[PDB]
Parts: sequence; structure tokens; C-alpha cells
Amino acid sequence: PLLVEGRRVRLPQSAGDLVRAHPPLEERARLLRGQSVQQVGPQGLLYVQQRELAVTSPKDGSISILGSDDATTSHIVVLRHTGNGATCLTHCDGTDTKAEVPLIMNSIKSFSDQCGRLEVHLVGGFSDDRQLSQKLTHQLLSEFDRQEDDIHLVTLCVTELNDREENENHFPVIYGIAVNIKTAEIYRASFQDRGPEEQLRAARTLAGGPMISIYDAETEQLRIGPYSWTPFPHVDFWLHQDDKQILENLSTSPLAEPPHFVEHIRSTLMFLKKHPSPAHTLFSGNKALLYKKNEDGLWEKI
Amino acid sequence: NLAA
Repeated sequence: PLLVEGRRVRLPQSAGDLVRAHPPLEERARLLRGQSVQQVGPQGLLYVQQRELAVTSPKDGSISILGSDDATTSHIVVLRHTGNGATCLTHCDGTDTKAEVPLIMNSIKSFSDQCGRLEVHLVGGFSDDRQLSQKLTHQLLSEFDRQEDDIHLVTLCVTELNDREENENHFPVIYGIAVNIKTAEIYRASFQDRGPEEQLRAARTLAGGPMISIYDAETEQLRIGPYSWTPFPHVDFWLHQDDKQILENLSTSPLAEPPHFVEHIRSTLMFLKKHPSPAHTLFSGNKALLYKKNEDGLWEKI
Repeated sequence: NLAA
């Protein structure tokens, strides 16, 4: 079940009321929102994209920071077993929450080294016109509470709790967060370098791929592939529309995106056009694209 | 955010 201050959460319930009713949740929300955004460098960084998962331990020598960005209607979930330090950061978008939370629990339940507890963190979203962040918080709190293990909700800065307004238009306060693995500390962050194969991994989610695990903590490798997808319908039609009609249909929040999000869409749609089926074209021998952390903390191809 |  999902616990707050040692007591169980009664569901359904909005996160705003859940935070107001419990001081330590409000304490974390006031602090997290007041943080000036940090520019996290590429050293020791493991960037998680939308609909991706990454789990590791402080015993890792390569990775020391997990993080994700561009969370408008998504929720960046952080699960961590305190004591041993097994940390999992995923970028949940709500395509299939019923099957994604078991992926998060299993990523942590394999690390067994008893001591500590399970702490979960929920950040992102705003009050959008489509009630997407509200439905995603509902699903995430219900799937965690349906679990057997006791999970303690520590952070909950989502939707109404993460919303700001300019010119009578709403958009989120926190677009991304980084979590430092050695010290279990979460903070607002931006990411200039977003790891290798950005267009390949983004096109996988835009084509309709499911949530995947992108890091193997045993070998400390980044494993991108192999991916296969149906050719995206009407790639040339969307590659010729204006910026306004691109955000309205390819984005879950047309007016709440960070700048140059259309460039991200056009670049990603361009990738799907050149590679209609990347099954046996980008992955020779059907082996994944393997990466390891450099001496200088960068992702270098093996 | 991307709509699947």
C-alpha cells in the first residue's frame, strides 16, 4: 500500500488536498518549487527520455545523476530504497500506467541488500485543458497503493501543485528534475546534453513504443535497441504543416511546451521518414547499441 | 510532451 506519515492514503483524492492535509508533503513542495533551475552537465549523467526507465545503485561508478526534462503533462516518478540506495527514475506519460508501475517496482525489488524503506516521488504536470495530469496522478497513486510492499510518499509536487500562469495561459513550474544517487537529493534541473541517440529514442516513443529500461546496472552499459515499429502514418503530411497545427495534434499540451519544441517534432518526424522500419537497418545483427561511461564521464560507443 |  501507499503510506503518508506512516498512515495509508485514502483514494481517490487529489494531490493538492493530500499535500494540504500533511505538512511534510507541503514542506517538500514549497522547497522544490522555490529552487532555481540548475544546469546539469553531462558528467556522470544518465538522461531519461519520455516513456523510459532507468534504475541503478550508489555502487555504480559510472552514473551519479538521473534526470528527465520536458514534463508538461507527464509525471517524473522517482522510487528509492533508502539505505542501500537503489534508485529508479522514469518519465511516465500515461500510455499504460497499469503495466509501468510493476516495471518500476521490479527494477528496485531485484536489489536486495532488511534495511531502509521505499520512498516514492511524484513531480510534473499542470492543470491542462484535457485533464491529463489529473488522470495520470490518479492512476499512479492507485497502482502504487495496489502493491503489497509499503511505499512511503515523500514528494508530491504535481498538477495544481506545479502550475503557473502568464497571459491567462497555464503551464508547469517544474519542467524537469535531477536526482543525485549518492545523496538521494532531488532538485529542479535542465539538461543541455541529453545522451546519445536522441532522435532514435524519441522517434521510438512517437511511433508508439512502450516504456523500456535503458540502463543495465550490472555492466554499467547504455543499451539502445533493437527497436521496430510500424511506419508512422502520414509523415509527409505532418512534415508540411505549420508550427501551430503541429503542436495541436502531435503534442498533449499545445500552449505549454518549452521553446523550439516544434524543432524537436520536425527533427523526430524527419527521422521516422528516413527510417520507416529500423528493424534490420539500424541494428546490425539485431544487437543493441552499447555505450559506456568515458574516463571523463561521457557516453562513448563501445 | 509527445502524443503517442
